[PDB]
Amino acid sequence: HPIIQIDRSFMLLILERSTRSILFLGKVVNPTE
Amino acid sequence: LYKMSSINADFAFNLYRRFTVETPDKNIFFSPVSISAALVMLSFGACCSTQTEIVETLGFNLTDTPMVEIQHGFQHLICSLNFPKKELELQIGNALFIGKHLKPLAKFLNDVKTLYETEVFSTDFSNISAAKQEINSHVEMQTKGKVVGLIQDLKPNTIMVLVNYIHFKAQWANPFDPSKTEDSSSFLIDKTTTVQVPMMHQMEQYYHLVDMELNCTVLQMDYSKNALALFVLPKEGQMESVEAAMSSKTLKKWNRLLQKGWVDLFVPKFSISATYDLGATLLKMGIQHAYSENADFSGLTEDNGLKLSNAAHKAVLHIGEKGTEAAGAMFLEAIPR
Ligand SMILES: COc1ccc2c(c1)c(CC(=O)O)c(C)n2C(=O)c1ccc(Cl)cc1
Ligand SMILES: [Ca+2]
Ligand SMILES: [Ca+2]
Ligand SMILES: [Cl-]
Ligand SMILES: [Cl-]
Ligand code: NA
Ligand code: NA
Repeated sequence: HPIIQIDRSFMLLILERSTRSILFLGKVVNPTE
Repeated sequence: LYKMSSINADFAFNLYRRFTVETPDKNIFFSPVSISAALVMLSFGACCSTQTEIVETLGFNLTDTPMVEIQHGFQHLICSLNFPKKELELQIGNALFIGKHLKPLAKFLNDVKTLYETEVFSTDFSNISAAKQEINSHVEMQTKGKVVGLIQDLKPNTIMVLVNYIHFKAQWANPFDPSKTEDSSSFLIDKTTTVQVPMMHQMEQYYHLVDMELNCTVLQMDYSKNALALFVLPKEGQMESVEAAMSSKTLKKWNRLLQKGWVDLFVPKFSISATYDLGATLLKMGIQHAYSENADFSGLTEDNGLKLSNAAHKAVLHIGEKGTEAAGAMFLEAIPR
């Protein structure tokens, strides 16, 4: 099965279904900042 | 609401890209709905070009979506987001701290309270330090303790503050087993440097894609009800190109393409926070008359005697094995015109 390793910079979206809204948006460069 | 979806998403990504310029190669985290919702509230009290600038800055075209439809749509958004759903904590609302001597219009106060989830507090801004503390503690309460110290400084001539808050807490549809979390695993922060983070691990069926155009992996993780997370992992060296591509169009393409199948998934457990001073950014984006000596907030107070002076946002995020908690708040400050 394919591996997905989130071990470098990534963008994140948190979405709500009923309104199709972006609740939060970001980029994680350093998760321990 | 569907049209509002694409427009609000594209505002989110345009503001995101402003932040990648202001704080380059740094963590970014914000609630675009919180910022959009605050500014639309402010626009309910605005008239003529002051009003049109705000909604045009938010991405609306007044030929396609007239001002009253924008207003209606955001009122419907805020209602829907707050409608109770089992296994999801999601609150979004607003507070208006209004100077004890201002003369707000019955219409504006009735609009915000009844149709926009707003609490109204008569505030004595002659005690600025006490008002700042009051406002920060209210936001801290409304965010379940998560957004502390929203307002670092208030201008001494402040006469009104508008705050929007959002709080979200949800469980993963497929939680991680903490016995499979690796206590210290490497996360690459730049080409030659790693940091140690706890790395969660699960092999599960997830919707996922490799975008063959944008050179990135996209991984969908659902919350148990009414919400999902998207993780966008660019190929090495490709973050800027992915950032430039992100749009409503991209999201609609992913919505079609993602396919559910087995994935051996590693995700960090972590917390981050971010703060933004938005006054100058919003001016650059097109909100100009609101700051001016000729601001038109005729719909807000009898004497139209206020202008916007400052704007700021703070947002926080935690991801772990059970799910996600996130919160945000947006502050708009006004002074005598
Ligand atoms: C797999 O990629 C996506 C992308 C966006 C999505 C979704 C899934 C789902 C979940 C789903 O539809 O299955 C929702 C609810 N999304 C949105 O909120 C959304 C927001 C703005 C726009 Cl412009 C388009 C869609
Ligand atoms: Ca949105
Ligand atoms: Ca599982
Ligand atoms: Cl959206
Ligand atoms: Cl949004
Ligand atoms: Na007045
Ligand atoms: Na008071």
